[PDB]
Amino acid sequence: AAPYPLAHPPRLADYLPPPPAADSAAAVADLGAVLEAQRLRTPEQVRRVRAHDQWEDNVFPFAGDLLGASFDKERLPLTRSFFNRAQENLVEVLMPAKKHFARPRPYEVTPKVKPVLPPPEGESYPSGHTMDSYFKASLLSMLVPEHHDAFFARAEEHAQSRVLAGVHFPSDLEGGQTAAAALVASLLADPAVAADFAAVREELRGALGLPK
Repeated sequence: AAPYPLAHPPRLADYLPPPPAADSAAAVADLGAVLEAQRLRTPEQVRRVRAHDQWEDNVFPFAGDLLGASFDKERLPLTRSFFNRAQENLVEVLMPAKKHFARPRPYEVTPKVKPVLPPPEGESYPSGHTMDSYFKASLLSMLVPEHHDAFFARAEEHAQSRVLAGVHFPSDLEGGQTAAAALVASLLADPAVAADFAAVREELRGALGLPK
């Protein structure tokens, strides 16, 4: 699916701080938090996080148990399109940011860190999974304000899952959170995108039989 033809997407580096410096107190807490999560994680927590999250219609698994059985991929063509197209806009701004900040992953600072997701090479900051999670919660909360907290608590479950997994530092989650906002604001300022989103609102609220 194709990104929305954004004219001026955000350069995330202008929106985020640098990650902690290797020698900083922040860097020690970051690794602490990742090691503490490794100690505490259970085999069932580890199994659940390794469950394959397919990327195509990922908003459906993200909020299906929150919204009803009415939230059907196959019954919501506009919603399903909008989320796949904006996902690719997410990926277009995220790649440059990762590459730019070039942060070493937890398990590249010490080999004490045994990641349980297949570990990528460097480019730890920001977390694109955290960015995508808060991105969906932000859009879904605009469309269905009635479940705002349920969406944002789900975004936090997904975000932490990456620390528990050992592929991200808490500060990586913090950068993904900030990035999601910049993207949502950039994207929804485009009037053709604002119009597709106004249509998604009618499809989705309609399907869940909600008013206004």
